[PDB]
Amino acid sequence: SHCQKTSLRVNFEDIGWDSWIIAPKEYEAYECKGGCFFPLADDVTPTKHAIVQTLVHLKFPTKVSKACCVPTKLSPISVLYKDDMGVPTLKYHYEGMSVAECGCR
Amino acid sequence: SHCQKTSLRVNFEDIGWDSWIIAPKEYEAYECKGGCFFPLADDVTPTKHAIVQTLVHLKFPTKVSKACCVPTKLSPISVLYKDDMGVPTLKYHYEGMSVAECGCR
Ligand SMILES: [Cl-]
Ligand SMILES: [Cl-]
Ligand SMILES: [Cl-]
Ligand SMILES: [Cl-]
Ligand SMILES: [Cl-]
Ligand SMILES: [Cl-]
Ligand SMILES: [Cl-]
Ligand SMILES: [Cl-]
Ligand SMILES: [Cl-]
Ligand SMILES: [Cl-]
Ligand code: NA
Ligand code: NA
Repeated sequence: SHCQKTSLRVNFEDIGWDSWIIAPKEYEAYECKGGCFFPLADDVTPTKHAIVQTLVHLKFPTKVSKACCVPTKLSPISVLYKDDMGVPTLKYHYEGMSVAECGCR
Repeated sequence: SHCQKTSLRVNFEDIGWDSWIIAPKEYEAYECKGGCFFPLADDVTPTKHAIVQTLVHLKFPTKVSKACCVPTKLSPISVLYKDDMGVPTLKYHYEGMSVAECGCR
C-alpha cells in the first residue's frame, strides 16, 4: 500500500564488505517500500514537491515519473572493522546504516 | 546516466491548484532523473544505506529494489494565492516547491 519501513537483513559478505567489517555478520538495515499515491496516510509528512510531482505524473504518466518511497532519516550501527593498520577497532556510531523513517520524495 | 536535476515546468491548472494559486501560471519545479548505479559520480554525496541497498539489489534483483534518485534539498517560490477570506495575498517563501539538489536515497 503506502510508503512504510519493512525488514531488510543485510549480509556484509554478500555485498563485498566482509574484507573490512569483521562483526556483526548481518544487520537489520530496513528498506522503504510502497506507493506514493493519493490519498496519502495522515501519519506521514510529505513535501510539496513530491505532491506536485505525483499530480503531474497523473496528468502526464509517460513524461513524468511518480515520487519515490525512500528513507528520510537514517540511524547508525556499531561495527567492528579492519583499520588501515589492520587491527580490529570498534566504530561505535557508523552513521547512515539503518532506516529510521520513510517518506515519499 | 546518473542522478541529476532536470527541467520540469509545472502548470497549476493542470494539477488542480489554480482555484487557490492566482499567480504565477507556471513555475520551474525541476525533477530528479537518472540511475543509482555503480560507479558513482564524485560530485554527489551518497548515503551508506543507499550504497548498501544498491549492492543488495545487484545480488538479489528480484527481492530488493535499487536506491531511487530523489530531491535531497528543496527551494521556495513566491505565490499569489486565494486566502480563506478570498483576497489575493502574497506568500513570499512557499517552501518545498523546487528542486535544489538531487541524490540517490
Ligand atoms: Cl491526500
Ligand atoms: Cl511522505
Ligand atoms: Cl515541503
Ligand atoms: Cl551510547
Ligand atoms: Cl563513533
Ligand atoms: Cl563508486
Ligand atoms: Cl547520491
Ligand atoms: Cl550516510
Ligand atoms: Cl528576500
Ligand atoms: Cl513567506
Ligand atoms: Na503522457
Ligand atoms: Na533475486
